[PDB]
Parts: sequence; structure tokens; C-alpha cells
Amino acid sequence: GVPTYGAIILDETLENVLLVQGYLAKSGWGFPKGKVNKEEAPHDCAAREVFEETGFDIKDYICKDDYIELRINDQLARLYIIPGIPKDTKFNPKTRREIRNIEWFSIEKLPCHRNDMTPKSKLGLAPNKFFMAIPFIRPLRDWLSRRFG
Repeated sequence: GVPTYGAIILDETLENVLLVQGYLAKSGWGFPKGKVNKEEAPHDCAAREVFEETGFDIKDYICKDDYIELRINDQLARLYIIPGIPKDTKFNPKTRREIRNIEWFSIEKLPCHRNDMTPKSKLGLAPNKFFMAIPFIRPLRDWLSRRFG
């Protein structure tokens, strides 16, 4: 798998995160991110994907050491952490064939796992519209705890 790069944007209170909603296979909510182009540096990919999906430019705010990275089915996803972006910021995707909507969510209200179906004696997990975001939530809470307290 080709690696993906993007950002976790937080507001000034550190309470809220910016998610984007896609279409079809990507119909639910996730952090803004996408696949790296040939010979493109990780920080340049993250700024390009975030600007395409939100219309906000992170280039002057990226810190090279501040990121969460996960490997999911042998594909690497690295999201740079960008705190302190005001909630009254005007966001507008470029790529509206790809992005349905953009919204702020409370970090403490987001799920960090999907629910089983043990009440139905059935295997697997119940659908959840935050499925693409969920793997990063626990690592994000732990990162904010260590850096800020």
C-alpha cells in the first residue's frame, strides 16, 4: 500500500477535532488525508490533501515531530497534529465531488471502538459512521495527555 498523510486539526480549547465526510466507500466521517504522489515529501502531501479537502492551508503550522502514525492492513497512515485553529475558521473543500460535509466534533463524545452484537448472539461489529476516525482516537487522547495534561 502507498502511504497516506493528513492532519488532526484541533481548536483553541483542545476539546474539538475537525472531521470530513466522503461519499460511497468513504461515506462516513474521518480525518482529512490521502495517498502520497511519487517523490513527494510527507509534509507536502499532508498540506496538499488537507487543502484539497478543507480549503485550509497547514503548511506554516506543521511541526515535523508532532504526529500519530498507524499501520492498518499493511498501509501506513501518518496524521500531523495541528492545535489552536479557531472554530470560526471558514472551511470549504476544493473537491466537492469527493467531500460531502466538514464539521467539528467533541473528542470526549467520539467512540474509540465499535460496539459488538453480543446482545444478538451474533459475531462481528455494528456499523458506525466514525469507522475511519476510530483507530486514531485512543492514541490522540494519550498524546494530548502527555503533551498538555
